[PDB]
Amino acid sequence: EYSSDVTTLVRKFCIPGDKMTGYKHLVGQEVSVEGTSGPLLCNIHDL
Amino acid sequence: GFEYNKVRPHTGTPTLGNKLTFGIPQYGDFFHDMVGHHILGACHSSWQDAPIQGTSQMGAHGQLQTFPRNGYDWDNQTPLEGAVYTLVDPFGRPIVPGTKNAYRNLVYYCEYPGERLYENVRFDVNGNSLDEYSSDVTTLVRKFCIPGDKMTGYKHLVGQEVSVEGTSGPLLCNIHDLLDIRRNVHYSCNGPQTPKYYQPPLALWIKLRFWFNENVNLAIPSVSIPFGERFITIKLASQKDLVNEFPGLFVRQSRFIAGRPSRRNIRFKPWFIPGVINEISLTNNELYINNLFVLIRVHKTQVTHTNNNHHDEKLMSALKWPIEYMFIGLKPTWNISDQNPHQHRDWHKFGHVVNAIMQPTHHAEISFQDRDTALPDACSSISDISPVTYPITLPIIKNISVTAHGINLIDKFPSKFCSSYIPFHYGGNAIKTPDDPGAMMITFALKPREEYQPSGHIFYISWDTDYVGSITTADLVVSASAINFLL
Amino acid sequence: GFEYNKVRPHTGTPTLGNKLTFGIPQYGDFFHDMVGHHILGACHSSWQDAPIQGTSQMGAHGQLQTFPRNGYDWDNQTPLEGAVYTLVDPFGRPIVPGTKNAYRNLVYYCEYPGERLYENVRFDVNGNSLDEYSSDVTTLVRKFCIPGDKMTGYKHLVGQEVSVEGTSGPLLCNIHDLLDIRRNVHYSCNGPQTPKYYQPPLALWIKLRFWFNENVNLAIPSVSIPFGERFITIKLASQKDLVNEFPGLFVRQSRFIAGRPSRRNIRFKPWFIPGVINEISLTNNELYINNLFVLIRVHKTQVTHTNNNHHDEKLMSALKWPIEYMFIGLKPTWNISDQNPHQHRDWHKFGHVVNAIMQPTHHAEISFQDRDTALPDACSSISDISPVTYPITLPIIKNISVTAHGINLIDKFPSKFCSSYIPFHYGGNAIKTPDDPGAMMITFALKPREEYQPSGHIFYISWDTDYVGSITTADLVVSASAINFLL
Amino acid sequence: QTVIQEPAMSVSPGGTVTLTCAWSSGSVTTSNYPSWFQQTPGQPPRQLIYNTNSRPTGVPRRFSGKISGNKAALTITGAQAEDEADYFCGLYKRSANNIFGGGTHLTVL
Repeated sequence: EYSSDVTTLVRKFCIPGDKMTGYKHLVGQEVSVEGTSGPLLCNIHDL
Repeated sequence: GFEYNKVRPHTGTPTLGNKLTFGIPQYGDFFHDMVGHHILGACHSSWQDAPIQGTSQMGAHGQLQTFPRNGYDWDNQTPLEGAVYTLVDPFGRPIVPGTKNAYRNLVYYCEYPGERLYENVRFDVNGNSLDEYSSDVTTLVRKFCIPGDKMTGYKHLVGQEVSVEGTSGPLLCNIHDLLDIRRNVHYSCNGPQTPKYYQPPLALWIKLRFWFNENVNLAIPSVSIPFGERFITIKLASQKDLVNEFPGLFVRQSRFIAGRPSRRNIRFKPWFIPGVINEISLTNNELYINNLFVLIRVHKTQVTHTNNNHHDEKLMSALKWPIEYMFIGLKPTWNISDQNPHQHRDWHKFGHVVNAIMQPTHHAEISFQDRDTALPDACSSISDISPVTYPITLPIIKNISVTAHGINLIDKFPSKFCSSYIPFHYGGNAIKTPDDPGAMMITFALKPREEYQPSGHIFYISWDTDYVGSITTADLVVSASAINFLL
Repeated sequence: GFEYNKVRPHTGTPTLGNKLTFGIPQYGDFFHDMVGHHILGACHSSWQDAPIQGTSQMGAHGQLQTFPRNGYDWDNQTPLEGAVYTLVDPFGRPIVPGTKNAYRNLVYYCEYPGERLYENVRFDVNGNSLDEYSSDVTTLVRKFCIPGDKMTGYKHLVGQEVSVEGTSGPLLCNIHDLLDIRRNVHYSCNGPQTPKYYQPPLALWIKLRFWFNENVNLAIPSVSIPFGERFITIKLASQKDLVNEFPGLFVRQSRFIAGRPSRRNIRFKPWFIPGVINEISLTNNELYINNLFVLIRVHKTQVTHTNNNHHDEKLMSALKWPIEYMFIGLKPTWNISDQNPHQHRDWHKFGHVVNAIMQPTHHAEISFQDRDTALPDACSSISDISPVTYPITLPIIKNISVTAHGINLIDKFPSKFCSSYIPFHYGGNAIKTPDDPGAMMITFALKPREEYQPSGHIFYISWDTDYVGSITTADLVVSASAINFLL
Repeated sequence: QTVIQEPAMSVSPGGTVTLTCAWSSGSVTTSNYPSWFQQTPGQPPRQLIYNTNSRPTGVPRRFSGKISGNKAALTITGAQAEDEADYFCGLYKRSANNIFGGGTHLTVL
């Protein structure tokens, strides 16, 4: 017999980071979609 | 200390889109793994002419690029009061339209160029190709087998940009409990996929994956068969399949919407006219072979094209050996199609790709009168030149199913079950879960990589999708860790 | 349940820049691993005076910090019409220049303080130091051996800020297929490396790495040799080597560029005058020893300084034992140099570091007339106070080479081969690929960590770089998993 | 609306003197931009201080400007014998632009 707190504990400790997106997709957690903006000016400072 | 031998190509003078040949000479005892090293040359689009105002020119992928007249919309025949158009660089620098040789297109690289370069790799021993795979097997094993610790290493090898993390500075903040100085962290990219005016020469180190490249005990000897008959044939991708273009010109539209408030919306529409990319000269093409001094698991892959609606049963006869854990990816044909403007960015994605766009304006409201001061007397809506495009992979399959010869086997399992749960529970540390929901796996053994022993093995493929139709098709690619016998 | 013994320092009252001594008493049976725990005190720069306008004062690292007059450039002798200068706090609050005791500098900590604190660690048994390493070996084994799952744990132990992820809210967006509500995710940091007015007392838990801290079966007994003769000597770093200062004052330059449009560029230049950081008090200095109740792999490290051009052959004679997989990092001397303004941020980087600066302005264009309305009547270019600095680690080596006594061994391998491919293929799950391209490794065995058995072992170091010259030098640091015999 | 200066002070050589200029009504904000000018007799006036604390090139370091209370102050520390001149304060009102004072004749004894 266990509760939700045991589940979140074993998620925080036992579930590896490679399978973190899999567990987030299984339990219905949003995943950060990475997008890009475009070319920008910037600078390079060397000394 | 084992050495790496630098064997030259057999054909020589390699060219993009043409076949490349590698030979395996005799210098050590056993060869375990081999890596193709290629230094791609510089890339820069040809100089073009800034268009005269009012001229609408045919562009890329069936788009009519318009530099419309003042007072008209983006459609050159639709009036739009207050609209004034200027030609600007993607960096905001003016172009002075009509000036010859001012507009030069920025150039992409495709995402993961090292995977797309080795479009079809086969190994021959007097003909009779023992192993044969494509780029899709490589991106499948990248999504599944390559761990997250080595993700930056694989991205550096195949020439993918990595996000450099920087910081902004101290900020105000607040603390609400029922004040503190905090830095802001941003991510930026300077790599190959960044659109640049002049792409630097790039070092692709593409790993070659075969059945004997996994275990050093299963490495085939160099003395059992002659070294002359062992050949490697690679189909290099085309120049257009590796380097794409970015619009190096933006039509900047100011628009004064008269009234109270008097808004000034400034937008940017790209001017995309294709140029002539200079030919990439493959320099220092070598194969690194680990020729150290002193049953098998052959992966059987196949590619199928599908166009059925609501029921797509496909049967295969090439798979005869017992089948361990299997990866299947249903990539849309539009992903690798030439008509796709985002073909280079979305080729390695087994789901339906869409684009969510930030258009972050710089809103500012100014009042002049100092008497009325309730509704602002002016506004501003300055947008950024390049909108932010998140690529989203919507799922490609609703119910996947794999039916065996006599038993039901996999029957109408949802794609989230076979794409998220099965990588999560089966595979151990070696098999990560891919971010792409279209890529999925079907398991056949309890211990895929937990031990070196067959714990279960053995055929149709069917999905009840909602995307594939008459004009929309799909492409199934597989990678099964089958077992073979070598003597 | 095994306990951790809290042994006090042998010398007592430790001070930064001075030696720290630890003893190993007898309370359990075997000691496996030990951890140094320290509480660094609060840090705050001394109160300073806001400068009078027109005064240019000598600053840090050979920079003349100028608070110039109105109508002049940042150089106080160069006219610049329309320029008006104010003094603002880094959060935008005014300073009222000339007021005494208003400007206080914000203070950093260096990135990874726990690594730089233990600058030189040696273990002595009646003299004759068996193991001795530095901070460079610690950052090398961080970059290579520490997995990504435990990266946040190591960053919390050594006092590195971790990126807290927050969300903005619902946004408009678009969906382009050939509309939807989407949240924006940002990252921010509140940790030690965030510049703060009053840095809180910090908890350093630095792990101590020796040959007997890996396997519990290889843990040395506490009864084979007397516990009195076992001593640990650490060289703590200086206060200036751990805490840097952030400019707590910014000269804000408004500039009205008259014309049509009439731009108002507002920029910020830091006013960096070094103060007197208060002395760091080391509190609760303990060593945690796992004294539980009831052949070897000694790592041999060395540090060399190099200044040759285009060919730098260095020979060593200390390495006599057989050598397994070996991490090598060529850190520029300027990275740890006192003259580096970014010494604290870029110390743990084995490549040439540069800075990409975003200066994100808030552009807004306003029209007044309601008649002309084509070119705006005014503009604005409000920049942020603190520009965004991305640290790029450009590669430092072009062709690394390790030549053996009689054979060629490693000859002119590119740095991307030894820095990305070799961590990717060799090492397994334990050896991750570092994000630093300057750090690299040379392999000598097929199975580095896959099994506990020697599968291959054994000497020059040479790189054909393009950075090291007369005024630019370099620093080679190594970490080899050599094998020793203990009886 | 006008700006008022006192008619004269006298200062010993090597001493410190503080000339004051002020609005007839209201305060002297830093947005009024006091500007102090020195006119040796027989010579044109010279720009001493603009924007209340800044000095153009060629002005000696001994002149300092400030705003004290509700007035503007020109402080000369270690005044020499070359400072015996007419000193004018000018404030930038928004409508009337620069308005100049009557003139304070600094006497160096």
